Amino acid sequence: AQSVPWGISRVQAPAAHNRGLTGSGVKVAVLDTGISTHPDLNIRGGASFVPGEPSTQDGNGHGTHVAGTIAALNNSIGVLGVAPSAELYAVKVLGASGSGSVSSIAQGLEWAGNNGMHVANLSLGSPSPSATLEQAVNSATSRGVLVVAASGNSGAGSISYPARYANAMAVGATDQNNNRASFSQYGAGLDIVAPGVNVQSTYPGSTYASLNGTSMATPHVAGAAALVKQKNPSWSNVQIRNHLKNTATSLGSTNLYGSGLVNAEAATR
Ligand SMILES: [Ca+2]
Ligand code: NA
Repeated sequence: AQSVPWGISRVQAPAAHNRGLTGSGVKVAVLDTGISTHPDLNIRGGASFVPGEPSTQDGNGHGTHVAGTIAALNNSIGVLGVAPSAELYAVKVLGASGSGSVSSIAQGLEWAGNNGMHVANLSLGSPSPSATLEQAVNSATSRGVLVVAASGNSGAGSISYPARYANAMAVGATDQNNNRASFSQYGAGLDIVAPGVNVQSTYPGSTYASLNGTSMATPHVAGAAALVKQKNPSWSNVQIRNHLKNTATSLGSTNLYGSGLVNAEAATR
């Protein structure tokens, strides 16, 4: 049996699916620990920028989980993504421990731009700024990619990098009461929030697992962007980003929530 995780319902993805919107034709790069082959995922391509590791398979689990929130297949098993027909690309920029570097993340962003990705999901952070990182975000954006990045899990009133850079759409996490999760970073640069507590998704070894984090919120927004892109194929990254914000459900102050809770039904009306 297929289960619909609470966050998928909370962002109203099933209503978009009922209008025939699934993310078909939209290329979504997952810049993460990899993506493992799984009966509830389709992986269309990718590249690894982790030294010594040619495989894009997931050595950790995190990237497979993120990928399933974006695009777990709509069938009779497992879970269900926001954009279950999105074309997933596994862009491995984080090693098995979850660590990365500015250079691996930047290389993945440049790859996403050069390979015509429409959305790049960055469920990752760096605590300190990096001009190589901001420049890579800007490069991908200039080529047409919508970069979507996690605000971070430190609980602080500033957000992580690259989410803090203007051309990354920064995503915080909400709980089942539609409150900001206590760990979800907020402040200057935050754009939007999405479910990030007790999020069930795909995991390696043909399993499923439940995780908490802004890394889980981010793919709800990446998936919603793919639904908007399928409906509006001529729209740019910016147009999609601002439509998601303009159709979000306000949750209160923009400092804490950005524009509020992403709403895939409102965004595809
Ligand atoms: Ca499924
Ligand atoms: Na930003």
